[PDB]
Parts: sequence; C-alpha cells; structure tokens
Amino acid sequence: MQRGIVWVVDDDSSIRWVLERALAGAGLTCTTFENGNEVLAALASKTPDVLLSDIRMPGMDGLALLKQIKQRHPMLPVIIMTAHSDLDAAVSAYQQGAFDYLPKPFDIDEAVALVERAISHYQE
Repeated sequence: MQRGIVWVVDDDSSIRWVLERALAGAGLTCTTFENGNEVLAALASKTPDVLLSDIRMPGMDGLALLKQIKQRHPMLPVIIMTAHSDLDAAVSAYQQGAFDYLPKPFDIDEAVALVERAISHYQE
C-alpha cells in the first residue's frame, strides 16, 4: 500500500534531528544513527529507499574502501557528507558509494529534495 524509508547517520550536533525531520516529511519512516556502523550490516538486511552518511571514521564510512560499499549498497542511494577535499567521493560517490552527495552545510529541502531525486533515480 505504502512504502518508503529514510535512513541517516551522523553525529554533528543535531542535524540528523532536523534531517530526519525533513526526510521523514518527504516520504515515510525515517531513522537516525551515530556513526552508521551497525547500519552497514543493517543495510545488507533491510536497506531503505535511501540513506545518508556523514562522518569520517574507518570500519564503515561512506565511500571508505569501495567493496563493502557495493554489496552493502551498490545501487542503493547512500549519498554522502563531507566538505574540504574529497577526490575520492568525487568519483566513488559518483558511480559507486552513492551517486548523490551533500557537501558543505547544505539545507533541508536541498538535502531532502536531494533524496527525492535519488529515490526516483532507481526508476529509469
């Protein structure tokens, strides 16, 4: 009848709180994690219609390696998050670790509306 989920992982200060508030109000069913580690192993199990990824820690991270990212989410939208340099996310996050990206302190609509395009990105 109705489907659509939004996942978000961060630990800034209270973004995922506003992100999950704009993401949930853009589809349905939304969640929020800390680093998004467990989410990884929880991505190859459930896997919503989309997910975020803002951090910079090993073991998981967005682009990180490149393999685990595959299975975990080969086509699934996992966007990304991280300013400064990111020549790796400017490639691996362009056709692998998410085709989307949320660099700099984007906005809500600009963030949510960015997820709405990643969701439909699935349907040719």
